[PDB]
Formats: sequence, structure tokens, C-alpha cells
Amino acid sequence: TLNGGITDMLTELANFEKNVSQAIHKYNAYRKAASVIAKYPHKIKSGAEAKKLPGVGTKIAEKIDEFLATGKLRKLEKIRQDDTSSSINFLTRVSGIGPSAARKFVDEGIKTLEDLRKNEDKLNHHQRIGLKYFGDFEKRIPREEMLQMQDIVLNEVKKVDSEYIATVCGSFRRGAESSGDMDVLLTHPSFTSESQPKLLHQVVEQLQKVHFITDTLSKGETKFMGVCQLPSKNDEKEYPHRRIDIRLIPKDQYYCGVLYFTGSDIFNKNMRAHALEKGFTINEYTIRPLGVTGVAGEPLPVDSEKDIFDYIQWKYREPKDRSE
DNA sequence: CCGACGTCGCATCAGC
DNA sequence: GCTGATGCGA
DNA sequence: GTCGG
Ligand SMILES: Cc1cn([C@H]2C[C@H](O)[C@@H](COP(=O)(O)NP(=O)(O)OP(=O)(O)O)O2)c(=O)[nH]c1=O
Ligand SMILES: [Mn+2]
Ligand SMILES: [Mn+2]
Ligand code: NA
Ligand code: NA
Repeated sequence: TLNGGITDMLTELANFEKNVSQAIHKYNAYRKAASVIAKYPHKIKSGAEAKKLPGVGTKIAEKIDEFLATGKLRKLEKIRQDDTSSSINFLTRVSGIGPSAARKFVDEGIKTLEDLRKNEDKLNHHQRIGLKYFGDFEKRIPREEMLQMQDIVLNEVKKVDSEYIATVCGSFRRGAESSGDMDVLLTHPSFTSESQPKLLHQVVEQLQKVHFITDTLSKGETKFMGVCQLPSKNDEKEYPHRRIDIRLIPKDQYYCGVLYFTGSDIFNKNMRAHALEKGFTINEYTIRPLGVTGVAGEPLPVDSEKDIFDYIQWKYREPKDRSE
């Protein structure tokens, strides 16, 4: 919060670029700038000072100058009172409503949650779920609830077939005190690259049967996106509904998957950079050697996370030490 | 100057 | 009905 | 919007 006013500003600008102007690369630019400023251990005195940071250029330096001198940005203040733009930006907070749908809604006079509630038949299945759990989906999940959620998922998975391997990844696996969602990775010895596709279905079905999974956003043969909720403790207040994903991955690509979806974002980029250095290319699925001309060879056998590290001469890093 | 900038599974649309 | 495009989330 | 080939 050292430069909180600046990073709040850049984040708000980022959102209007994505949701209103539909300029995804400007969105990412503003977030890159906000992130590098968020890490900078001094209170910024000038735009010139900030411009030394990678990701902060001429225009943002100009904006920072205006903010420091006046306490605001004229453009941002203006788009804030724009009823059309502020409404488009807001509606995209509904899961399933992106920039395109939000624009169409506002175009025909639908600008609020209240308006969405009045117009169910113009909402697809995902958008209806996003509306129903609008509040819940914006809450974070305390680690304690995540632990209880993990208890349920690992138990039910093993109950379906004890040969399943399941891992809760993401921020939880890195040991975070709270999480945005629950990322579950699943594999099974009978599922390889060279291979039934009811393997995901039976796990989803069992979680529905014990009433853990409450809604489905999408479900194919390899990826489930949905909603879950912990059971209510006696006559206590109900737990918020939570977002849960389940990914079914071939055995031979499982740990490349666990690595990637454990993160963090930044650790992943660093690791992949070091791999090219050492002559390897790592994606979410595999690790392949690069020839002298840059030609990628066959995927290398991986039977653990650590295997990936050994391939690239890196010593195993604990998930709790993967913030970068 | 001017193109890159993460990527891909699933739901649903657009065209035929 | 089928194929490819588009929107969306993360 | 920022970067860099
Ligand atoms: C979206 C995204 C995902 N990942 C792979 C690694 C992210 O850390 C990770 C898990 O994704 P997540 O749930 O979007 N992020 P998180 O679990 O670290 O954070 P949170 O608990 O959802 O807030 O998956 C990336 O490497 N880059 C990304 O941009
Ligand atoms: Mn997550
Ligand atoms: Mn996630
Ligand atoms: Na800079
Ligand atoms: Na949305």
C-alpha cells in the first residue's frame, strides 16, 4: 500500500481497457505496471522515478505525475461518471459475462444486477450461475475451509477408485492462508497419452451424490468447472458457494501439470526461462529437449515433480517457496 | 516503425 | 445436422 | 501501453 493510490489507479484503468475498450494488451500493460510498482519498496515521488521500472513507460509516468500533483486522473474521473462505461465494466464482474455480453446488455438498457435478475431468459447457463453466486464468487476461501474441502475431495475420489491420484494445486498447494478457488488435478494409471473417458464423469458424479458439488459451469471429458459448498455446521450460517475446477490429465503428463497449475505465475516463467537456457522446453504437458538448431525432440519421461527439476539441473523447490 | 504481448477446453454462435 | 468461429474463464 | 528487434 506504499503506492496504493497509484496501483489502485492503474488497476482501474486496466479494467476499463479490458471490459469497455476491449484492448486486452493494454489491460495486461496496466497490470504489469501495477505489479512492478506494487513491489517497489519506496513511496514514488515522480513519474520519472516510476519510469525506471520495467513496464512503466511515458504515458503511465505522465499519469503518475498528474495523480501525485492533483490526487486524481481526469480521464479516470470522467469514465467513472460515464453511466454506459461504468455499467459495462460492472456487469463483467458476473462470471460468464465478458466484455461482449456486457456491452450487449448495456446497449439494450440492462445495467445492473437487479436488471439481470429481471431478465433471466437472456442469460445462458453459466451467466445464471454467476448471477446467483455473485457475492459468493468474490469472497476468498480461508485455508481452514480449503482443508475441509480437500478432505471431502480426496475421500470421495479414493472411494470411486483407489487407484486415482488427486492433487489440490494452485495457491493452496503453495501454502497460502486463503485461496480464490479450488484447483484439483486428477489422473489414473489407465489414462496415458497413448490411450476410458468416464474417468472424470464418475468423480464429478460422486461429489454431486454427497452434495459437495452444487452446480456445473462446464464439463467435458477432461475438464470440469463448477460450484461446491461445505455442509453447514449444525444450525450455523451456511458456507459461501465456492468455485472448483477438476482437470483429468494423462499419467505421463500429470506432474508437468501439477508443476504448472501449482505456480505461481512468476515462478513458472522463471523456471521455463532456465529450462531453455539448459536446452529444454517446458509447457503444461511435457518437457522436451532442444537440438542445436532449436528443433524440439520427443517428450522426456516424467514420474514426479522433482524429475522435471533434475532434467534442468535445478534442485527441488518446495511449493511453499514458489512465489517466484 | 510496428508487431508481440498465455494458452486452450468447453459452450454457444454463425455459416453453410 | 456439421464445421469452424467466437466468447469466456483462468 | 510498453517493449525491442
Ligand atoms: C491463470 C494462470 C494460471 N497459471 C497456472 C499457474 C497459476 O499460479 C496457477 C493456478 O491458477 P489460479 O487458480 O488462477 N491462480 P492461484 O491458484 O495461484 O491463485 P488463487 O488462489 O486462484 O487466487 O495455474 C499460470 O501459470 N498463469 C496464469 O496466468
Ligand atoms: Mn487457484
Ligand atoms: Mn484456477
Ligand atoms: Na520503464
Ligand atoms: Na465476467
